[PDB]
Amino acid sequence: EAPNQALLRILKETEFKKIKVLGSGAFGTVYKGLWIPEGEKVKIPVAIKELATSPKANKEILDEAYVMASVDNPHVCRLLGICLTSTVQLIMQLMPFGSLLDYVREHKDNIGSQYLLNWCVQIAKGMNYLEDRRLVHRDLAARNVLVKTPQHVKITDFGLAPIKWMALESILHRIYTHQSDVWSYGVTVWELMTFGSKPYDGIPASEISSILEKGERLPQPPICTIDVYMIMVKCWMIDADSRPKFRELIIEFSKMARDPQRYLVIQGDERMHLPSPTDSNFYMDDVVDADEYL
Ligand SMILES: CCC(=O)N[C@H]1CC[C@@H](N2C(=O)N(c3ccccc3Cl)Cc3cnc(Nc4ccc(N5CCN(C)CC5)c(C)c4)nc32)CC1
Ligand SMILES: [Cl-]
Repeated sequence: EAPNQALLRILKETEFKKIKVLGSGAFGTVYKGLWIPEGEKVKIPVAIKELATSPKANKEILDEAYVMASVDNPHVCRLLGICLTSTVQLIMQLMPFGSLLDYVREHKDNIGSQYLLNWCVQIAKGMNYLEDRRLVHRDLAARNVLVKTPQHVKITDFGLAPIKWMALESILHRIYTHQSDVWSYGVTVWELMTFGSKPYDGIPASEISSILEKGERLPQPPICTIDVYMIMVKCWMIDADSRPKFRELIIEFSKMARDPQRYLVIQGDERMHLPSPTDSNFYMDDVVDADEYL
């Protein structure tokens, strides 16, 4: 396999300021922040993950840093660098609007078919990239998609060692493949097309495995034409080579994205508007997004 020449950037903790905490797990804490490379006159919005030391955890966060440093694609999250303090810190571009799953629940009343279909395209491009790079996600789901702007999303939490999102060969044989990812993409779309609902609500985790051999799948969401639902259902076929290739999903969803209301029927579609930072506001003055800093 080819030599992996990702650059790993070490940042100084004095070069950034934690501002608000975005979440707190037992393992660690993720902060909203700014990063100021000194003498470059830029303020990069970032997210800062910090663990407070466990030998095993220190190793895993560096595995994460290893993967996140290796990808570069507009619909995949990447690492800006790490900071070697008492406890290591991973430094990521900030995704201001959080996770897609939260974003479609809270902004449900204003999410029209154009956004829903573009998200599907963008998530498919993400996974097709992870396919080109022969990297299988193994944990794709609406919560692991982050929204930079409502018009731009990126996959996170990918490639690191949730049955309801798992292809069947992943459940019975613990097989994980790109076509296993195609299945979880399917559930992911279903999450968006239902505006955040929970898949297989109220079921035993165990039953799911024979439910799928029996042949049951998830329901058709109301807004979903047969054209969209069919594409999902093809992600849940059992023979993994009949399931679609992300590169096809890109095409098919991108086709539908040209005539959105022919493929998703949403009451009051054309009335809806979502914050576009170009459109409404970009609301400490001098700041560049990490994507324009490379
Ligand atoms: C796991 C413990 C945990 O709680 N994780 C969650 C919180 C951190 C979050 N997160 C990362 O983990 N990143 C990352 C991934 C890998 C390595 C390093 C890193 Cl830095 C990069 C990241 C970038 N941008 C955001 N934007 C963003 C997030 C949340 C919120 N709101 C605040 C108000 N609400 C109550 C709900 C949340 C908002 C408004 C904006 N969140 C990120 C992922 C999920
Ligand atoms: Cl689950």
